[PDB]
Amino acid sequence: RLEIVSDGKYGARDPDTKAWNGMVGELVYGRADVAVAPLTITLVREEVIDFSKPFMSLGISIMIKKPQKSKPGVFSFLDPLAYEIWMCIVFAYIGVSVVLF
Amino acid sequence: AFTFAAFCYMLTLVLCASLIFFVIWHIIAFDELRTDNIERICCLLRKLVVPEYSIHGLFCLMFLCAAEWVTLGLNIPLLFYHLWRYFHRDILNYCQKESWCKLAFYLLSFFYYLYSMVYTLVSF
Amino acid sequence: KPCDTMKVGGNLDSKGYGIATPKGSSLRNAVNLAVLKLNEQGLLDKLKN
Amino acid sequence: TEIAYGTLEAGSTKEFFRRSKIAVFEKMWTYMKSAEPSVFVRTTEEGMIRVRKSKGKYAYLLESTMNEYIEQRKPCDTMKVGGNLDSKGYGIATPKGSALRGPVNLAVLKLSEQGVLDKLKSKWWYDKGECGSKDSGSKDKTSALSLSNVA
Amino acid sequence: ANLAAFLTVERMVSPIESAEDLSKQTEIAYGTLDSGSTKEFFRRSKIAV
Amino acid sequence: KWWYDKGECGSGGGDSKEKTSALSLSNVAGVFYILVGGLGLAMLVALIE
Amino acid sequence: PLAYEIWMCIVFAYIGVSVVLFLVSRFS
Ligand SMILES: O=c1[nH]c2cc(C(F)(F)F)c(N3CCOCC3)cc2n(CP(=O)(O)O)c1=O
Ligand SMILES: CCCCCCCCCCCCCC
Ligand SMILES: CCCCCCCCCC
Ligand SMILES: CCCCCCCC
Repeated sequence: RLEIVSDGKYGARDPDTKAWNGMVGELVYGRADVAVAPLTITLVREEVIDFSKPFMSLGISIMIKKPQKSKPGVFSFLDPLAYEIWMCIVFAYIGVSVVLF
Repeated sequence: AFTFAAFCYMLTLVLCASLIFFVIWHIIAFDELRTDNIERICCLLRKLVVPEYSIHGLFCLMFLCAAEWVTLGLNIPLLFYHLWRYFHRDILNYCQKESWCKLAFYLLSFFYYLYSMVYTLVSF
Repeated sequence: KPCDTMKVGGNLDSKGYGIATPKGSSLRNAVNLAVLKLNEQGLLDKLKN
Repeated sequence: TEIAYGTLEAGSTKEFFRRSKIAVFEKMWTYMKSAEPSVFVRTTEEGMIRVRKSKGKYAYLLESTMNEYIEQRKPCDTMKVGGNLDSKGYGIATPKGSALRGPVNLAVLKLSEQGVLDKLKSKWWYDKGECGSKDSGSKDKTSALSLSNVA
Repeated sequence: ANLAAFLTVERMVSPIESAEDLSKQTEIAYGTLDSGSTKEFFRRSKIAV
Repeated sequence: KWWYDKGECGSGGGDSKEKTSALSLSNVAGVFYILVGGLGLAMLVALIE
Repeated sequence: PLAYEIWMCIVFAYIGVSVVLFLVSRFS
């Protein structure tokens, strides 16, 4: 029969009193016979409780924000020159033309 | 988005508008002969029909490379009618009915490029 | 050498290399705890590096 | 140093970095120990939305299984990169000195050998993801210039 | 500009990234050991890939 | 450990620190001054001629 | 340096500009 632990934690040896908390506590004190759950195998736990072979391996991984597609703008070709340059070119274009006339 | 077929539908709007002026000028040429030198109006008609048929040849060629075969089917029967003009090379009432359908066909298909292009650009 | 090849893709199946111990021997209750201590201390990772 | 990486406020990861005598992990611990912004989150979900809101500025360090589930079974705006730093392992337990350890251990090794645990993992982590696997075939980075750049 | 950016820096990517990807392209002939753990594992495999 | 490890910045980290530099009129104004100077000189010799 | 989708767009834009210029130089 499957039942969830009331504490909702895995628990370890408390620093004040030598009492195991969580699922490992109910196992040592005889409150449970099997604890099938994600439980990291450590030294302090195995020293008091029995463990089986690891049914799943893991490790400390890195999680970063997924870079989006970054769709460039419609006028992306106007990036190498600033907006001030493009306008100054047009005003210099008409200025040279009027002077040439 | 930005696809090769979306750009082909954009060049059609600029080119099909020029085909509209040709079929309109043809009706004006037919109306002038109906009211009534005569070789001038007919020779000018021969110079106008050649670009109208060659421009439509690009419409059947641009969409062929654009993989838009659902639009090619709307232009193949138009190109097949051009073959009858080149194979054979009263007539006033026949040419009048053979020109009013051109204005309606070149306009109804013109609105397709005005809408099928939007069905691809904003659909990114 | 000459490092002309490389590894690509993740591990498909994950099995472990365990330290053997005779059945009737009483060394399992010691080697298990010792291996767990060495794994928690980060010594196996440094030895592999 | 442009991206600040943090871990759980009180967890096994913080205790591991505090006792890691590795030059690769030592410099990371001294950086995370002194930092003006918050480099430690109490709830793993609060750190998750912090990564999604940082947009390439906060790299959360969590376990592999929780990272793969939060990437697949959630709206995938973040991804997992790189291999595992350390090596751990789950496992079902049994009271000290009980007759339910031998046959139980043999059943775990039998299930892991017959390819059952790999099937159950691929079903609950990939076959039931939130955003799914959109375009499973990874689109190679085209070196050529796209059309939208000169549109 | 793009041709100058090409010859400046090179970015060679691997033709494959995982085992589930090469099983669909089927363009690279991959081989395993004759008799061992890999052959026995690929023999009795329930997954489709 | 006490001088280089406990440092605020890193030499190996900020090696390149390259960023996309968008050009502006701050460094291009050198050719605009000559452009107007050429027009003023051309209008001057035109009036003298 | 240019994707195959751009090379197909340049040729048809070239012929398009050419036929547009020819049509403009015809009404006159
Ligand atoms: O025995 C333990 N089992 C654990 C199992 C899990 C998981 F199964 F992944 F949920 C996690 N998480 C991984 C990342 O942080 C959020 C939850 C931590 C565990 N911890 C460390 P604690 O929760 O700080 O005690 C244990 O000590
Ligand atoms: C943008 C297109 C405008 C077309 C305007 C046409 C005006 C025609 C006036 C003369 C009509 C004569 C009919 C016999
Ligand atoms: C950036 C908005 C203004 C772009 C002007 C482009 C002008 C090109 C010809 C000088
Ligand atoms: C906002 C700038 C508009 C420029 C239009 C084209 C001028 C030659």
